[PDB]
Amino acid sequence: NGVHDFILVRATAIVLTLYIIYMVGFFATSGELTYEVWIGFFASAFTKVFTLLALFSILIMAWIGMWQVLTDYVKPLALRLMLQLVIVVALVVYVIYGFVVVWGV
Amino acid sequence: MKLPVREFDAVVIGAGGAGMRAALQISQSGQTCALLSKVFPTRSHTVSAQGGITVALGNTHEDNWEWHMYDTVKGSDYIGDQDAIEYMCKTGPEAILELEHMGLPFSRLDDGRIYQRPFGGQSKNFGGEQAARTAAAADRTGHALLHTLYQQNLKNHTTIFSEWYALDLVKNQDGAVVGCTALCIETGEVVYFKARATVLATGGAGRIYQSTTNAHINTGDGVGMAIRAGVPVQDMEMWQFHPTGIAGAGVLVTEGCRGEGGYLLNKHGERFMERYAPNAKDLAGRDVVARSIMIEIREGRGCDGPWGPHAKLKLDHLGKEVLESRLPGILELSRTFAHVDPVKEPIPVIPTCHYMMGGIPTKVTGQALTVNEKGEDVVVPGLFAVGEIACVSVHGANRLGGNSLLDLVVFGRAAGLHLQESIAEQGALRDASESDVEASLDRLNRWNNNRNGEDPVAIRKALQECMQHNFSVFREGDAMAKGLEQLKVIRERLKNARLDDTSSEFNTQRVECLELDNLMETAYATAVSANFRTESRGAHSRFDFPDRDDENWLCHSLYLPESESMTRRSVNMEPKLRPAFPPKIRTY
Amino acid sequence: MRLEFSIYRYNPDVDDAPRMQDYTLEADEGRDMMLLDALIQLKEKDPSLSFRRSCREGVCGSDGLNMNGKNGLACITPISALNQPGKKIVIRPLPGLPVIRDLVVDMGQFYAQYEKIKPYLLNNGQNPPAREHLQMPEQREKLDGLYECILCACCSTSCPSFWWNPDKFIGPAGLLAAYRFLIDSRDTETDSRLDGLSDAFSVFRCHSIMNCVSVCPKGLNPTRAIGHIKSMLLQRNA
Amino acid sequence: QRPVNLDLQTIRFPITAIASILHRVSGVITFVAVGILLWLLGTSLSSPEGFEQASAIMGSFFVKFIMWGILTALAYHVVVGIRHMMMDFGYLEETFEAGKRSAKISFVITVVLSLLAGVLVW
Ligand SMILES: *Cc1cc2c(cc1C)nc1c(=O)[nH]c(=O)nc-1n2C[C@H](O)[C@H](O)[C@H](O)COP(=O)(O)OP(=O)(O)OC[C@H]1O[C@@H](n2cnc3c(N)ncnc32)[C@H](O)[C@@H]1O
Ligand code: HEM
Ligand SMILES: CC1=C(C(=O)Nc2ccccc2)SCCO1
Ligand SMILES: O=C([O-])[C@H](O)C=C([O-])O
Ligand code: SF4
Ligand code: F3S
Ligand code: FES
Ligand code: NA
Repeated sequence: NGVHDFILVRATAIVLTLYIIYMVGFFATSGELTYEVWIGFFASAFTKVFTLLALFSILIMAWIGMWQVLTDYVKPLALRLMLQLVIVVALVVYVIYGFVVVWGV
Repeated sequence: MKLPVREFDAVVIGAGGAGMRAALQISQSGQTCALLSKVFPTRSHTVSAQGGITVALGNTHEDNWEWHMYDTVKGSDYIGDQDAIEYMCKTGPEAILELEHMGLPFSRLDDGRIYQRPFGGQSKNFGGEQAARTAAAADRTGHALLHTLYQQNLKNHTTIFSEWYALDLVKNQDGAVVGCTALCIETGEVVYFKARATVLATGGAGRIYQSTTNAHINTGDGVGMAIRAGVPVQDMEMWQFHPTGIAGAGVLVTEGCRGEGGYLLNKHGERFMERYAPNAKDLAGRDVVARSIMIEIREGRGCDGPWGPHAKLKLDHLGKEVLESRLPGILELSRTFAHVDPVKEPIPVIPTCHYMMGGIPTKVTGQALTVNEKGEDVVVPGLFAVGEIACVSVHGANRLGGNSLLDLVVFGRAAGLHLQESIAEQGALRDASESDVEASLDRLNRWNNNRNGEDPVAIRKALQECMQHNFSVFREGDAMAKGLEQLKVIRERLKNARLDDTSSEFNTQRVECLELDNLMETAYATAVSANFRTESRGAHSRFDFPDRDDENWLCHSLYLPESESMTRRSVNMEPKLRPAFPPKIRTY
Repeated sequence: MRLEFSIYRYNPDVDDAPRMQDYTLEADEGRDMMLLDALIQLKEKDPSLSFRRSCREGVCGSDGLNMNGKNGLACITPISALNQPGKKIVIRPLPGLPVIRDLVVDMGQFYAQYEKIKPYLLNNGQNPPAREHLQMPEQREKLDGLYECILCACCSTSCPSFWWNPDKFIGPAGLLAAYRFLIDSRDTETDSRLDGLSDAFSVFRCHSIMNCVSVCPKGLNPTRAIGHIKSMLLQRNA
Repeated sequence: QRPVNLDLQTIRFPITAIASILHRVSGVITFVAVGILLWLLGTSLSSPEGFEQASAIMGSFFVKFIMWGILTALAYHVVVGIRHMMMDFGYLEETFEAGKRSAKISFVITVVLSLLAGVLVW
């Protein structure tokens, strides 16, 4: 329902804001980005979890957000459902790809 | 029938306060009802009502409906029907409390009760201390009332035909009204609304004047339709000129301004109402206050400026808080149309055509009345009237502020409560023939077929100037006689007026042309009546007959359409619950 | 001085499509008239020009128009606030709604949403008052800024969300009315009203665009009202 | 069928409306941007060779511009997104004036973040 979306969007918004502060913090304080310091940062359990958590948050945020855009500009039912399929699949792919990328670091 | 026929038990022409209250009651009584209106219901002139509703609730102070009846009877200068006035004041409280239960957003006292403010012609103990019995929602009462009623009609699922224009009443061979023809403004389709009861609730006709507080849609279509149908109108010379219309604009500023403590001043800064009305002062009868202002101006004591001749309405001493709380509406109006901030500076005001006290004679039941060859009253089978189109009469020669909205609700409801008994009383009405309905379209057909005629705009402006010059606050024999002759000439030009827009999809030109006919009929009836009454009573003031004549003119005036002549009807002076108030000298 | 206008014209029985027509009106040099004054005079020269109007005092809400790109009432919009050296005063119908004729739009969908939120007092009848419902000044003040709506549709016809889904999104005006009854101490069906506003469209299509607030001729604030409704929806369904 | 006036070029839009439509646009762009950022990240972590390859790609001027755009769109969506949530929680007033003021402040804050994003990319 409308209330459920409103909450999920803000919940994930808070999480992703913290994740961005975390990711920006690193980038803005590391100097020379050698391959070593890079892989060390993403080898951390804290970075792995926070990143995957962010990907789940993006899934929810982006899905609700894109759904609102489509229901505004895309009237034809068939066309909209197909676009929602592509979008949802892509979002799920993001999360899955994130698992494969981090689990092997 | 080569014209669509839409049949209902009742057809209510007009969606103002009176019309919507009636439709609401008729529907709840178990009868089918069609609610017509030439504008969206909430666009009716009722929406502009400010002051509030005068009713003896007894919230601000201990009150009595008999006190209210006294104020009304005296206010009407003793030609107001006392049996009708009794019914209104007595029934008032219940009828108004009923609106509050509908959700009407009344202003509130500290204890939670409906707020009541002082108003003109309000006293305790039969002409004693100043009273305060005008229930209000700030100064947007009309707005609050109208919307609440529309909301109630929505909840009731009332059948509303919005933006349909009533053309003329339909009569059967027995002389009974069996409905009316209407023009769908959007599509242009013309239809015959067949009914056992046709209720006229079309409002006033301030637009017959050059300057009025009325909306553009107040063209007295009800008066025109009545006259062309042979139905007489009453007290048409009794036009109320509200004391405080914005000078140079005509837009009204509520009498609540003076009810809250505001007063009038002249160029010398004198509160002159203390001289003209030692007792009630700025809260005296409207007919008296209006003349007092015009006398000040006429004798060079009026103020001048961009707005033109006027008097000053002081309000600043009330404080920003009270002004913004109780009178926000007039703050916006004054700043917009006068470029004056009432919080700092007085408002430029001048008496402006406001309310039509005359109209179609009716019983308390709403049933329309006519007179036979003997002068006796006989009911017009099938015809009804409520609101400012009606002449009950509860206002006589001068209506009290706040009594109109009360009138709308009480008698709109009355017509509904008694509709079943009225229909059974009149018996079955014979069907209208195809020529009967066709006759109602003659006026429309003329416009549609006239291309090379006269410009209606010039005709309208000539009409309005004639009424403004010769039938305003002050009148005289000579001027009215010439005004009447001019109207005859103007009426002849109108018979050959042209319609420059022939389209059918939302053609407003056709509507306004059709309205012009009604302005003419209302203006003419007013003129003939004004010349007729050779006395000065209430809002009707003549220099050649400056005194009130209770021996010859303690009665109503009646305009007979078929003979275009005048006659008289008795004023009712037999209340049921108390003795009648005897005619005495009327001073404030 | 001379005034120049560019006015939206359309007649289904004549025009294949809408069009803009140039108008000229000689005006009094030292006198400032309202747009409605001009329109009325233009009709005197061109009787075919159709538009709505009535109270001419900004109360009835008949003459809502898109003037120089912005919605408002012709009866209270001074010519001086529209007139710019070198440019025509552009007058068009309220955006989003079907155009019946010239400057007249079909307000059907606008009224439909108004009815959808049940704009009438809903009192269950229990604990009836002796006379009128007792409402303290404090409780009554909650209605201020809400009941003044004149249903002119200036706000809704300026809201993109209303443009895209006029049949699902209640719109600024309608929601202002919904809250009008939601916080009326005399209304006893608050919970029922909220349960009918929990879907994804009714209320939550409002994204604080704030076109509604800027155009409201009565100076009302639909955005704040909608904000309050959202809070009530959360307090109940979160 | 009836015509409607919805010619966007003939309509005035306040700063609040502009800020709103941009937030929606920035949201859509960020949706696509995530995939691009993930594709880049995956390459830079697969091997020592993949990282150098990722560095080389970041060397390209055309990629520098695009990357700056992505970070700018993200920065805007985040800032204006917080502006939204501040109104939802009552930290910001919902008046037209407050709406304008907060919108302008959002633009300034975004421009600053856009420049810092430029520095981080040179
Ligand atoms: C002008 C005015 C009057 C007024 C007032 C302020 C102003 C500016 N303030 C008042 C106040 O504070 N207290 C009070 O008691 N009265 C006040 N008044 C006077 C009062 O408001 C009016 O007399 C009253 O509102 C009249 O109501 P009524 O229902 O009788 O008339 P209406 O509201 O104007 O509605 C008329 C309806 O009829 C429809 N109509 C007209 N012609 C046709 C045709 N031909 N076909 C179909 N329908 C028609 C109109 O559409 C309208 O809805
Ligand atoms: C990280 C990837 C993100 C993507 C792809 C994304 C995408 C979107 C989209 C498409 C919308 C819909 C906007 C609309 O309907 O007009 C939206 C809404 C929103 N976003 Fe995000 N977003 C992301 C992250 C964030 C972050 C970090 C924040 C921080 C505050 C945020 C805050 C918001 C808020 C508050 C809304 C509500 C918009 C409204 O109600 O008008 N988002 N997002
Ligand atoms: C409907 C909507 C937006 C929109 O459609 N804005 C807009 C479109 C066209 C022209 C101006 C503004 S932007 C914020 C999310 O909701
Ligand atoms: O002055 C008013 O508020 C208004 O004029 C009231 C009546 O009743 O007519
Ligand atoms: S909220 Fe304002 S703009 Fe919207 S319909 Fe009501 S008065 Fe008109
Ligand atoms: S313009 Fe529309 S988006 Fe909300 S703030 Fe007003 S209803
Ligand atoms: S004419 Fe009634 S609001 Fe403009
Ligand atoms: Na009358």
